[PDB]
Amino acid sequence: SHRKFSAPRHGSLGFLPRKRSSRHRGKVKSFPKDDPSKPVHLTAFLGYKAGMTHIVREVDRPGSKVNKKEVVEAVTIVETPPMVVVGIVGYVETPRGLRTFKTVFAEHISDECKRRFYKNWHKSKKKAFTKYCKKWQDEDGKKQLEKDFSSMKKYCQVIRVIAHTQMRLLPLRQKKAHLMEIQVNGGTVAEKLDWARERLEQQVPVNQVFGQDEMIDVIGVTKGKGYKGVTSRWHTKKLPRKTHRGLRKVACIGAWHPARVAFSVARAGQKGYHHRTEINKKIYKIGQGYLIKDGKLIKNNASTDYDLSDKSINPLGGFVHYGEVTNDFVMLKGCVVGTKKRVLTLRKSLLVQTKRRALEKIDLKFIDTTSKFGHGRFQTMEEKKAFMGPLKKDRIA
Amino acid sequence: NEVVTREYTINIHKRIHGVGFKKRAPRALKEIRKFAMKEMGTPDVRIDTRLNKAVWAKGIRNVPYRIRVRLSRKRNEDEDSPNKLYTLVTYVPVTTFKNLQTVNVD
RNA sequence: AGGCGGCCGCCCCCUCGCCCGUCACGCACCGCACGUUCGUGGGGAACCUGGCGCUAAACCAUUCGUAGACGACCUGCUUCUGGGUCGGGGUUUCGUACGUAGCAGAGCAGCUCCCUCGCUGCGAUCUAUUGAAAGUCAGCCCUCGACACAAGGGUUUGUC
RNA sequence: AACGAGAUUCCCACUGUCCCUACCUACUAUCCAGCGAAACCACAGCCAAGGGAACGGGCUUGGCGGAAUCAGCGGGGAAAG
RNA sequence: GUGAACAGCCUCUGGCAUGUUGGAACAAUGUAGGUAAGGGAAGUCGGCAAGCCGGAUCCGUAACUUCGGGAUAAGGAUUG
RNA sequence: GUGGAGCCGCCGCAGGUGCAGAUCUUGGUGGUAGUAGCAAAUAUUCAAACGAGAACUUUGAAGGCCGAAGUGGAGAAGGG
Ligand SMILES: [Mg+2]
Ligand SMILES: [Mg+2]
Repeated sequence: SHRKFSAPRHGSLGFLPRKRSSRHRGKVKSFPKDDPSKPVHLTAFLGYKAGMTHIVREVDRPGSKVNKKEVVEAVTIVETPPMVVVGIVGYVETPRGLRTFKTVFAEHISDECKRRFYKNWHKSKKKAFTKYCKKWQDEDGKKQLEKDFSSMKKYCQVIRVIAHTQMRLLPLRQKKAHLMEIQVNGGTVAEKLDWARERLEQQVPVNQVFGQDEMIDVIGVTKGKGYKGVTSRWHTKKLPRKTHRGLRKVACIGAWHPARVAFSVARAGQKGYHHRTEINKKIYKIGQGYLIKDGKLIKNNASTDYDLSDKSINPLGGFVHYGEVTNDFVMLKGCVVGTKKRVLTLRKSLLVQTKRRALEKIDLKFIDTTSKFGHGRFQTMEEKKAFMGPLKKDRIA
Repeated sequence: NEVVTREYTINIHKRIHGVGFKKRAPRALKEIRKFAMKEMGTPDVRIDTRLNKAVWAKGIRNVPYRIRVRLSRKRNEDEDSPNKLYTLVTYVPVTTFKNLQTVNVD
């Protein structure tokens, strides 16, 4: 009775069903609530984390001791090829919640959407949306497909956009696109719907959605750690060495008279692979990746104004366990939920903030692309064989 | 139902890995079997005795990191199984594995 | 939670689709209950049945390792940007391989041109070849060089 | 004095005893082929309050209540011996 | 063989199939063995448990004493 | 319906006279349950042969252990 020594609860009860999430792709539980006074835009975007590096920047912050000095920061980078818009969804508001009014898919649909609509693309006859594409072309279906837009415009009040990723531009194995469903927050619902009729089956890049030194959310599924015990899932204290039948256990799990174990106690089970939202991640740089062949392959990523060197942000030796980033990227200050190669959904924040850490301008000075596959100490292959010199590598001429 | 014969490098260092010390060379002979019942295609994989000597030449726990084998697809006889082909995997010693790739001996 | 409703143009058709009066018949089943509707209700199963339409997808096995105690989960499997195995690069780890060469080497022994670097042998090490050798995805990166391989199975699933 | 697998207090040295835990290895546990018991058992098995042999699982009044199960777990069965 | 040694470790003569089962996997909790930055008993009824020290050679050794001891005191130096 | 050689009514007579309990006695069968388990002493592998049939038998080959205070070679008691 009355522990003699106060101590707080281990772990949070706000994440209490520590369960394997029912989704691999992170689900936006809440898009930013809009007013129609803003211009028309997207709110969320799919991306794949490649790995981390660090950075050097001249941080401007009056008052602090950090002021006008170089300060390193951990940065993750997220490989984001452009999405491609396929569908328009309409949601009508009810006294029971939102309800999908109807959907309209694009006139002709890609290979990697259609692969997401199967559990065995090999055994399939590859037959999805084959009868649906023939109502865009017949005279009778075409007048009642554009009637489903005019009924969408009349009744439903929030509309969303079904877009998928281009997995062909990615070093992964998967080749199934991830099919997201993202809310447009424009002006009126007629302009909000005409902005998506304009731009079905077309690409939407990542710089069109997000901006530099702007602060977003990251939604994804965490690193899965498996079935772990009390002291690792819940960070409970170990018992002393002298304890019979075990160290890594919680000793008492309840009193007598509530004759029943509580949900509030800690006990062993699945650790990791949980659906989480990190808030207030600042974007450091929007990347542009491996452009036109007039100059044969301008790598040119991670080449700041203070660097002025032909570098590319993929490190020396490649990203470990990921591949090699040939596409656009968004780099974020700090750690981000997920394993490498995991789909994570970037999203503009709901809340507005000033805080003087948001809205500050960041100007880079240096990105290292040194080898993460060991204790690497060089940053380009030009830089190494200048220092290393000739070897027994060529040794024929 | 061919009579083909190829030769191969098997790096065992990739193929047994994270295996404990006393199960390390015995798995290295059932991974040669799993290699050979994948490629020639038949479940009846025979290996000769001088390849058992080849893997086990350095104890259990230090298997040589790569060996050169050749796989001979041959057909069976004398009141046979519903498998009528067998593979004889025999051991060819070599001095270097560098730039040695899968050739087709005839 | 629209599954419901209003209007109009042509059409096989009625001219009794109501009230009052006339004329006279139909099972009048001989006192008797479960009568009279919704209604050609709902669900299931097959047959005779005209017309218009459709020609799939799950699960297992195999693969992967972003996942796992086991199930579950994420993926691949096109006859050629298909991915698998070898090979090659890149990366990186340790720290300079064996052999050969040396007028390098504390010295010691033998031989004789008795020889104030005479010659040879033994000898930890040292120097050169040698930022060498060895390993490196099995859960690293890029390959498309060389070999193959892929439709090959199994179990079921339909809305009067 | 010497000697104690005797009792105790301090100091140096040392260390995961602790801050505060982490990772690796073997043998299991786990899954499979085979083989396979025992303690225990009124009927059984979700709770809150009331009354009651004054601390119900069943009774009263409420809360509520879907098959079949797996790896764990030590609150309860005022658990077993 | 190593060594002070019928110690320990490794082999020959002679024995044996890993002790009443095999396979796959490498989660928790265990049992047994390690390792840990900075601090060094702050843990605990208690330095429990683990770790330090350890062989030999050369020095160098106090209080106390039943003059025998203590004493491998303690404290250093070295080792191919 | 099975069964295959005995049986009952009435009037009197006589009892080792009727079960749910005794942590009853003896016998049988469950649930737990295809569960706990088959984890002390480092280790097995390839081919072959005989066979209806081989992780375990034998034979060869490789890799290991015991390591002469033995998992080796003979005895005493005991067994038979
Ligand atoms: Mg919400
Ligand atoms: Mg914490």
